[PDB]
This record gives sequence, structure tokens and C-alpha cells, in this order.
Amino acid sequence: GVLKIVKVYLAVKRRIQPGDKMAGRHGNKGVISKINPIEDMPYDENGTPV
Amino acid sequence: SVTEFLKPRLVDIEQVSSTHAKVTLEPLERGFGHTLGNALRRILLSSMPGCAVTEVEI
Repeated sequence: GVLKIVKVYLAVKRRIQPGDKMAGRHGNKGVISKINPIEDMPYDENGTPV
Repeated sequence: SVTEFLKPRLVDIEQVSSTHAKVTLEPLERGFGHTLGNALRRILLSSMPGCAVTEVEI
């Protein structure tokens, strides 16, 4: 019933958005919900944010 | 735009009491609100010039 086929592949690049599921190896799973201006993050006396 | 930032067209004067008026600003560039709020907050409690009452001889 069919005598020619075409296959097409499509590539998608995905960043991180609120609601994505994240996990640490020690069973510590959680969903992320925020993206902050880097200024807001707590930072050390050496000026490095987390 | 490369060196221009949005500025607020501010309207709120709500003096629920004359001693405190509720004010509001909008719009501000992303994140400036914390910067401005913290700066003015620190100014208002610490920096204001004023007269104070401190003495009792009795």
C-alpha cells in the first residue's frame, strides 16, 4: 500500500526553565523555579556568587 | 538603547496619614528596584540630618 518513504530528523536545543526536574546523586531530587539576575545571588567575601 | 535605560513615570501619593505617604514607581530596569530600595532605605535611617532631644538635669 506504500511504495516510497522519506525520513526527516529535527534537532532541538533546550535550556533550563522553571519546572524542570533536577536531581542530586544523594536522592535529593527537586524542581527548579527561578532565574535570578546574577547580582541577587548570595556571594562570598571573595566576590564569587554561588 | 545601548546606553539608555527605562525610567519610571511615577504616580502614587496615598497619605493614609500625613505622616506616611504610600508611593509607587514604574517601570524600572530589571533589578534596579532592589538597588534603589536598599540605597534609599539605608540613607533614610542612617543619613538624615535632624535635631534630637537628649538631656535631663533633675
